[PDB]
Amino acid sequence: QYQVGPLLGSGGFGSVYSGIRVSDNLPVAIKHVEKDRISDWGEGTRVPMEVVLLKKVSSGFSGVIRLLDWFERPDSFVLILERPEPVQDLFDFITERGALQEELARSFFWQVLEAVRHCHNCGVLHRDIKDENILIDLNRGELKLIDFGSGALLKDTVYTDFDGTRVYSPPEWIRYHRYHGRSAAVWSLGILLYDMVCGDIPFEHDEEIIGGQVFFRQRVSSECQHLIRWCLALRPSDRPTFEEIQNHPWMQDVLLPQETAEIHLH
Amino acid sequence: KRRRHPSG
Ligand SMILES: CC(=O)c1cccc(-c2cnc3ccc(NCC4CC4)nn23)c1
Repeated sequence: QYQVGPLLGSGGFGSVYSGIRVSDNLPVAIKHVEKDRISDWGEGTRVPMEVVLLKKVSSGFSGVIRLLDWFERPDSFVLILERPEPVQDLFDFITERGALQEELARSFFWQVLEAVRHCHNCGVLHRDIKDENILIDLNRGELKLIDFGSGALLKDTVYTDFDGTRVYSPPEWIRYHRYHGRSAAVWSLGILLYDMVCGDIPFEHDEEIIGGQVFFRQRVSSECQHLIRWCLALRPSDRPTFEEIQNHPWMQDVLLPQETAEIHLH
Repeated sequence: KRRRHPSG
């Protein structure tokens, strides 16, 4: 049913292959995870949490890569996901282009915010928002979220577990092993926005994360600096809500994805 | 200077 192409990559998320659905030559990605390697399960039977979360968010169009099907094997699960073509991850786009023009960062950041809102509306917290987990559809100018292997159901009580990326993790996790979902998401969004307009993440060490001194290494507008600094407030309750982010003055007059592809990607 | 950071 799927014709397996080359390996795209592997790591903590499993092994991901290019593929085509035989039935109609639709490009897919085929993702293998061994059961021993999975820690977070969910409710068919016990599936990995990624499957539960993907099903919660894969209905309707969105900026989330959609789960098309999945299979259990004796030692592993196999997930079939959409694959845009052609396609570059945001980490590599940034490495190759350096700091992004503000117009482009705004278009990308806006799309990520809409995707994360979608997930939260569906009851899903991603918990590993970072450039490596965002794909760009280079023709359509559309961003897509991937890798829900560290996610959870969204809740209003405290989380005391975390297996996302530490340099995107908020000070309250580093100091207390405690965070709330939305406020931790907003922190990760601050890290991401900085990454886009400066060309790399602001903090590498625990001490920098909790110190919360933001130093700008590139020329960034005052309005953009203000938004980033707000997302990166040390106190969780001082961070903006998604509405406050999207209403921020830096976020006005966003390009449409087709305009973004035409001006910046084509 | 710029690198990926694996989860976990
Ligand atoms: C790179 C690519 O085309 C693609 C397309 C659809 C889904 C995914 C996917 C889904 N979950 C993950 C988790 C990690 C991941 N890594 C980025 C590329 C190296 C595999 N990709 N990925 C990748």
